[PDB]
Amino acid sequence: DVCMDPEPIVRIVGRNGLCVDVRDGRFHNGNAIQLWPCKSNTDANQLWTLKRDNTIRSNGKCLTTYGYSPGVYVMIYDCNTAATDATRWQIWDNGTIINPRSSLVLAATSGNSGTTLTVQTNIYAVSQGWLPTNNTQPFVTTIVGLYGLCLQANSGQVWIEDCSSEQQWALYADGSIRPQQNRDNCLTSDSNETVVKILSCGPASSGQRWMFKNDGTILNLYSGLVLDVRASDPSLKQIILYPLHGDPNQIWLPLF
Amino acid sequence: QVQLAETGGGLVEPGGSLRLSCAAPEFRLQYYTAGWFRQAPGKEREWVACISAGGGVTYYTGSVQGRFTISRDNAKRTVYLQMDSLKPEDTAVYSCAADLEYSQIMPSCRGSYGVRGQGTQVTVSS
Amino acid sequence: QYPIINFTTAGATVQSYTNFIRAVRGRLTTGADVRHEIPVLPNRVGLPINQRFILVELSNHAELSVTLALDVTNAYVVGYRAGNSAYFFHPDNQEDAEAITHLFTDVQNRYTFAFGGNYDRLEQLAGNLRENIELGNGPLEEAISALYYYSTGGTQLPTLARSFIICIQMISEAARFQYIEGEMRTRIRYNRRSAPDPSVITLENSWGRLSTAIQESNQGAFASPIQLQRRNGSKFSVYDVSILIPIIALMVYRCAPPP
Ligand SMILES: *[C@@H]1O[C@H](CO)[C@@H](O[C@@H]2O[C@H](CO)[C@@H](O[C@@H]3O[C@H](CO)[C@@H](O)[C@H](O)[C@@H]3O)[C@H](O)[C@H]2NC(C)=O)[C@H](O)[C@H]1NC(C)=O
Ligand SMILES: *[C@@H]1O[C@H](CO)[C@@H](O[C@@H]2O[C@H](CO)[C@@H](O)[C@H](O)[C@H]2NC(C)=O)[C@H](O)[C@H]1NC(C)=O
Ligand SMILES: *[C@@H]1O[C@H](CO)[C@@H](O[C@@H]2O[C@H](CO)[C@@H](O)[C@H](O)[C@H]2NC(C)=O)[C@H](O)[C@H]1NC(C)=O
Ligand SMILES: [Cl-]
Ligand SMILES: [Cl-]
Ligand SMILES: [Cl-]
Ligand SMILES: [Cl-]
Repeated sequence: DVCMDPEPIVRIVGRNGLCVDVRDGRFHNGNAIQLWPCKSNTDANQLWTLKRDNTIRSNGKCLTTYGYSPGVYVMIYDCNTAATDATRWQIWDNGTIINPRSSLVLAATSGNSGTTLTVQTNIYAVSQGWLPTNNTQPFVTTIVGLYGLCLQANSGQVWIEDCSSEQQWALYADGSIRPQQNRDNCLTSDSNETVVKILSCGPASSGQRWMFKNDGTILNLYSGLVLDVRASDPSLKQIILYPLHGDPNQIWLPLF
Repeated sequence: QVQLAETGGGLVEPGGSLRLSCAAPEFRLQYYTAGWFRQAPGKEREWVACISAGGGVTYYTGSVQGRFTISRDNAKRTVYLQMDSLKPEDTAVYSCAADLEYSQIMPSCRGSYGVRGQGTQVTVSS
Repeated sequence: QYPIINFTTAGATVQSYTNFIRAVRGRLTTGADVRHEIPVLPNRVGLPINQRFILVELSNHAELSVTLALDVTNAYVVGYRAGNSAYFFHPDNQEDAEAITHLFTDVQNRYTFAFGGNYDRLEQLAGNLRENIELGNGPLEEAISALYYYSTGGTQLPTLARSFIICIQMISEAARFQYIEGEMRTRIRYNRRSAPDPSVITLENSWGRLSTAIQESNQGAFASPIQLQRRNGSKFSVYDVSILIPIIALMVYRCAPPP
């Protein structure tokens, strides 16, 4: 036949593990959409129905962008009163939520609690990553790569080492990979052969956003490069960002 | 776990020889690349020498090139390390291993080497 | 006469097994139908019969060699051949029975079991749960020798079921999951015999529902959560596909994508 896609009422988590929120729970037309700590109740301001028409609705009102230029805030609005194609959104497999008319992307240009959501030019940054799920917490696993060794981070340096039962990693909804022991530090890469480090997630930049792919590689979306173990040499204690070929030094596996 | 038996080791005067035998009762060692690793008390695990499954290809590190001889007996499922002309830098804990990661032998003995031995102390002192 | 993929346990290494599971995945799908970056197995509805099965020849250190048959539609084992005998799982519908007629034509005589192939059957016959049947290269070597000798009357019925549980998990479930593949990949590495974790057990039980949950989702988000388990017996729920993209390698055809 043909797959019947449903309309699951769900939360939308994004930057810094924060949820999409309707400011103060007020639903008058034009009210701003913000970034709030995820709740554990049934308040309608954080539960979003992924409707069959590429709209995103909460308490009847639609998720709508104020304009089609970068920097305008995303608001709550009547679904019939708003502009016909200002209420439409696409949720991509790589975590990006995009308005397909402006081609701009739902983003939170700040990490603070209460940050007004905006539409921005798609750079595949952590500030532009989202995950529709009722799961409040990040997914803590151990990332295993070449030779069955574990991805370990100590201070800013990150390398690969034989697994010891730190090596735990919080896979956040915004696409950032963070060490479990310090959840405001991210798996960062500056340039787009460069070396990966553990800087703060403050910038929430393209280069701190990662995507686990089906081929076994951890892919940086903006650059197109994947995680690589320099010359398949774990003793170098260097994880770099190399173009794609698919050898074991590029293959990883989350072992939760 | 340990699945290789170790026989050998001890104290030696610099410039002397020594043999390190290593067999596997229940492990089929004749199929996989076998190698030797060592580690000084301070640091750190370094590789010594490996040998192809068919004994055709062998690799050695710099500190042992020309002085150590790795060999194997696939009829007896054993692996040996002949340590001639020993230097005081060879003082470490030597362990035999068998890589099950790669079908062939890699340069610099690259691999996982998940099946290892108990390991014995080698001491080159005057 | 279908595609033949061969793998041996004599000197089996992590790469020879990685190349084996990858070669099995290559002959299972066309590779074209991919949904949310996870491939989809061909549809059984309008599938020609010469495109229905693939064969897997298994040999070990001993001279014994055994060949399995896999259903392309779900990568599961439907039967096996050993020498001049062929044994098939009890099919679950009239159509599956006829498709079995076309597997091992050139045999002395073929037999069909009274039981199906799902785990609740094989665990009862073997007298062992999946949580206690160990997996690894060693177990796979013993499973091959046991499968061959059943044609000669050497293997008891419980052991035959136990051997099936090992072959299905290490091949079928491995072709379906990079997770289960990597879990078998680490057993081959350090040469160990471990039983599958609750993580592996749950992924096997949920594979049927995970295929359904992903194909008919709304832009990746599930209609209802699927419950999974960690390495420890800890239960968590999955609401979206992004986390399962590194976990699932193949899905069974449920429905067709929208135009
Ligand atoms: C994520 O969590 C939220 C709340 O914890 C879930 O929303 C709730 O979803 C259920 C099922 O869709 C709703 O209950 C059902 O209502 C229908 C009405 O047609 C009724 O026929 C059923 O018997 C059942 O009672 C419930 O009202 C709803 N709660 C709200 C909207 O506040 C949501 O489903 C969860 N998402 C997923 C993907 O599991
Ligand atoms: C994020 O995912 C979407 C998935 O559709 C990608 O956008 C499309 O990618 C396909 C290639 O598979 C192109 O043919 C389309 O032109 C793209 N755009 C649209 C609107 O479909 C997008 O490229 C992905 N981003 C990254 C960095 O992989
Ligand atoms: C697995 O083994 C079988 C038999 O050893 C292979 O079939 C042979 O393939 C070669 C091509 O390299 C042909 O020349 C032979 O005639 C085939 N023999 C047969 C069909 O009996 C089969 O291709 C192997 N599969 C893989 C994936 O390597
Ligand atoms: Cl239809
Ligand atoms: Cl609020
Ligand atoms: Cl809602
Ligand atoms: Cl509308």
